[PDB]
Amino acid sequence: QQEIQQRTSDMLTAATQLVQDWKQVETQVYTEGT
Amino acid sequence: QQEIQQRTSDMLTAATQLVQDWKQVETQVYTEGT
Amino acid sequence: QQEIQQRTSDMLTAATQLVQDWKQVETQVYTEGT
Amino acid sequence: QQEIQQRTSDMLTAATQLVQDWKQVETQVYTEGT
Amino acid sequence: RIIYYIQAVIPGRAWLIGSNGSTLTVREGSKIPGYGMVKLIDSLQGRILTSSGQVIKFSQEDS
Amino acid sequence: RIIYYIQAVIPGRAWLIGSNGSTLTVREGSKIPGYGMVKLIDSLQGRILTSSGQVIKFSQEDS
Amino acid sequence: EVIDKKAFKDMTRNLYPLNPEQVVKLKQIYETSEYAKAATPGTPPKPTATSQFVNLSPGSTPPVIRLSQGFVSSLVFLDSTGAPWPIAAYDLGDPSSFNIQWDKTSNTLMIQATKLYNYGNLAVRLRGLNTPVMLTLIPGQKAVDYRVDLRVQGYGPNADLLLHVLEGVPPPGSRRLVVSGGDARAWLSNEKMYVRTNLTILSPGWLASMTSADGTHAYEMQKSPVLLVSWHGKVMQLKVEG
Amino acid sequence: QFVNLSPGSTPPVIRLSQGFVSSLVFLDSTGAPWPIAAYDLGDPSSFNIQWD
Repeated sequence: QQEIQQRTSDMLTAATQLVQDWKQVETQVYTEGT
Repeated sequence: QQEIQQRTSDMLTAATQLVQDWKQVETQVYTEGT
Repeated sequence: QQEIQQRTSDMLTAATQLVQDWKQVETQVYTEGT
Repeated sequence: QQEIQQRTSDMLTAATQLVQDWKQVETQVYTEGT
Repeated sequence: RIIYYIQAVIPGRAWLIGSNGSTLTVREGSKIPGYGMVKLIDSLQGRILTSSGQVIKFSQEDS
Repeated sequence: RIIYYIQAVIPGRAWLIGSNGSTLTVREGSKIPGYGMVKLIDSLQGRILTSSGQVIKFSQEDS
Repeated sequence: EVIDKKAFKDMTRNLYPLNPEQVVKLKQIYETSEYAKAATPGTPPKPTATSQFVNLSPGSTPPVIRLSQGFVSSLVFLDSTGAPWPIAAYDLGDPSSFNIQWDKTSNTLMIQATKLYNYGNLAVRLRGLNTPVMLTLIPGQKAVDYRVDLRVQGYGPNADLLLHVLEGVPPPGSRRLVVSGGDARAWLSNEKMYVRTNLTILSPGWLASMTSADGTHAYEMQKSPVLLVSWHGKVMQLKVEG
Repeated sequence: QFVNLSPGSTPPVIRLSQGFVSSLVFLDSTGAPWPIAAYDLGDPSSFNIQWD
């Protein structure tokens, strides 16, 4: 019964990790040549 | 009965916020070109 | 019965997050070329 | 019975070690000659 | 005849443009030529009620 | 006759292009020439319902 | 030996608490939440470009600009001939609601509204004029003005329609005609026809003509119910309505 | 697309995606290139712009 809550804690850490991984978008890089 | 007073406190904060938002009037800006 | 109040706390955090996300409007950027 | 949990601890350390070893990818090196 | 279209509306006022290009601004009690007397300005949904029963709106491809 | 294709769609609006190259934008209640009256704009799945029963979509090799 | 398998399964479940299908559904939940967050309520305004004439009489009404929160509107100023009129100065009331970008020499302003429903006014002084030009700025309508072209009454420091017919822009004041038998367009403005085509007109006789660099012709002529046209050596006729 | 500067036409639409690059190049009616004098971008938190 209590297994729902232990599962909630490992799952909470994994889902927070997943959403913070989905947040980042990085700027593109332009290289000039001469 | 006591609900009038809890309502008075959330309402007091909101009305104070509204009146302080209605107070501010900002100076105009003139731009010169040459 | 008490579920209304637990729900009020997670919901309060989410709605505060939503309204603060709706508040920000950023200035436009003009680029000059020569 | 308790052997499942001792095994969980040595196994946890080994699997964490394995996954952190699988994470790293290093940048390539270009050599210029004259 | 002449057709009037809503150019802008706030609570209280409404700016209208005609098919001849003339622009006017009106409040709750005001005179409009060819339509009559204004009875109600509804800032939401963009409707103006007139004493002759007509409703003043936006142009359909320009709204 | 003329065939219209969805160029872009958000909730509320839809930008369409015709086979003659003309571009239009429409909302929920709007007039479309040759099709009739718009009844529903479905932003998901890219479908536009028309009063004549027609459904407006993307071009098939351009979608 | 079953101890190894049991430890292996609880270990795998501890290492990856989320299934692959749960990862897919979680990603779907996240993207649906972002779509609901980013969606806009009601209908968005229609983007239009307009052109108005500004009258500097002491009886006329000041012009109106429809704005929207977060969008950019460009204002360009022209005189009675249509030439650009450079700006001497400007004045913005209430800058917490609007931000103005302007290079200090051109005749175009770019205005963005910061708030939703607060409206204001603006003063613009041009180079040759003494009377300032006044605009009023109202946001939150059912249309958003991307560009307003303003004709000012006087004459600026700088001072035809068949050229616009060549470009494909219909002549101002005209009405459409129906043409059958070939690829042509025509308009009627002042009991004169204006025709855009790349065929060669032979018989009915024109008053003036224009040509583009790539070979498009624009003709202005009097009205007639028949035209005789020969394309690159072949003679035929086109039939018009009215 | 062909861009008409008439006061009746609708401005053109560019379809984008998150993390992807779209290049816009400006040419005239003949097809020769037309260099850009300036640009002005609203909402830079949603878009990133490079320009030599």
